[PDB]
Amino acid sequence: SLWQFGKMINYVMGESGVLQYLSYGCYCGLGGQGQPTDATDRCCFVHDCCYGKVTGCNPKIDSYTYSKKNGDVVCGGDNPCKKQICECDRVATTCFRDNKDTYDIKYWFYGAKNCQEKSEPC
Ligand SMILES: [Ca+2]
Repeated sequence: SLWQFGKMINYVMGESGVLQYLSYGCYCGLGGQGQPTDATDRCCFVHDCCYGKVTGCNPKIDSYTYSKKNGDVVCGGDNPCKKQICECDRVATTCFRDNKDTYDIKYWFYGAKNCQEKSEPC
């Protein structure tokens, strides 16, 4: 669920993580539009696309199973669909981490109005 994505983000990125990430660029904040602004935004665009590939469960709402130990997250659980959601979230979180070097405050709470160009397709 996005509650867990948030927890995952805060675990991996620090407690400022949710606010840092979940209104970033054209895609962080979820169900975005337009063109990904940068690498971090592309993590979120990819994450949107990943959620779009989930069939059989609801990636926004459904609660999955994961373990957080020493800064890494590992998806598990007995429901493959929920594991798939967790994986979208884990990947995006690691993508944020990997691309922290180009995180640009310009895109923090960037605003939908700045993303009104044709959306990149999954
Ligand atoms: Ca998005």
